[PDB]
Amino acid sequence: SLTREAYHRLTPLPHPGGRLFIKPGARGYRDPVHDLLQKTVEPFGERALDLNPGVGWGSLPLEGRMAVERLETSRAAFRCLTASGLQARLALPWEAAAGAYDLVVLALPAGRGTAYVQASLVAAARALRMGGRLYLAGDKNKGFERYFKEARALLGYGVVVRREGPYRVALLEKEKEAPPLPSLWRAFSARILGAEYTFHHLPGVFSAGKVDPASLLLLEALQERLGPEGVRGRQVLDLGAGYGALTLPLARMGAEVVGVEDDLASVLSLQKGLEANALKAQALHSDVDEALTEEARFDIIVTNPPFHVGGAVILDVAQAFVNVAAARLRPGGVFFLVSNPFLKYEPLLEEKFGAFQTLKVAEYKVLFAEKRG
Ligand SMILES: Nc1ncnc2c1ncn2[C@@H]1O[C@H](CSCC[C@H](N)C(=O)O)[C@@H](O)[C@H]1O
Repeated sequence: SLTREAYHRLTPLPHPGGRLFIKPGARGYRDPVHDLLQKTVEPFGERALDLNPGVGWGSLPLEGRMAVERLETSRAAFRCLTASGLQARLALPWEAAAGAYDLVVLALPAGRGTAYVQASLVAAARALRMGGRLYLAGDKNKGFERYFKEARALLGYGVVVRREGPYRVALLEKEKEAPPLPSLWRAFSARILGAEYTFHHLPGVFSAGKVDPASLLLLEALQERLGPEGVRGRQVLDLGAGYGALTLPLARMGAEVVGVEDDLASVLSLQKGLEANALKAQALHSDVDEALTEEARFDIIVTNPPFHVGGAVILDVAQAFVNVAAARLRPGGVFFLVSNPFLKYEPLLEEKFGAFQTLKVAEYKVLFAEKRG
């Protein structure tokens, strides 16, 4: 459906008094949680901090009325904030300065998992000065109640200030000293293709604590098709690199790998993973191929695209992955993609490459395609 032009296109949408840029892959718009926040938040003090900005809809009401800092981890969303002219920093929630804010706005990043959420909760508690306030928004169907009560335990006072369907916004006040940030880094050893690796990652990464079965299947298929030395000295693009499940092995195999990842936490995870294993590769914080030059081309492109649990529809970002792969590959170059059995990638590859091959069919399927000039 979406073309590369359309995926990377930044579209400004109107709202009373201004405009806000949104784009495919950027969270925040058409989101009930952020929408309820926008209708609830009001100025308090002089310094505010948004720990889950997205396109900036939730804390927009504070814009122009008090100093507002936005810590964004999504490159896609960051592009939007930048285009909208909204003060924002490429940073993790827990990188927020302690005791420097009067107000904190936080739409619960439930989709990121409990670890990421709790880290954000403590970050908010630490960022606030004693007496500071926190606007916490969420979905009761997505743990709002649990996190709200945990937030209350961390700060003290806290009550719901707005309701709409299962969506909620609570306002809490820091009455007690915040605890230290919990340990954020995790590490686990894994063997891939007969080699040992030690992966390091922060909260919220895909397949935390273990190498994903699908990722392993892709590498197995790749080695069978190209051989153990098949990627040596070759330029490889890893779409959605994560903490490096595919990136590290390929780099160790001698390839010159470029990993593009939209999530900041995942990017830092990849960087430390490479360092810890004495491997070198480009860990780019990028919305698909946004960070690349117009001329950049590759010999091999691999990917374990994002997907919705239990869904049979390919995500826009995933579709973009395929479009970019086809456009970024040099004639004769090869594309490797792994996905659950419920995603209709075949007709997509057929369209973009003209033909494809199924290398493996198990719990997951590994598809292959060669770029024709
Ligand atoms: N717009 C985007 N641009 C780049 N990467 C993205 C993206 N949207 C999602 N991703 C990342 O794509 C990865 C898909 S999950 C797989 C991760 C890793 N390749 C592995 O095999 O373990 C995740 O890291 C997800 O955060």
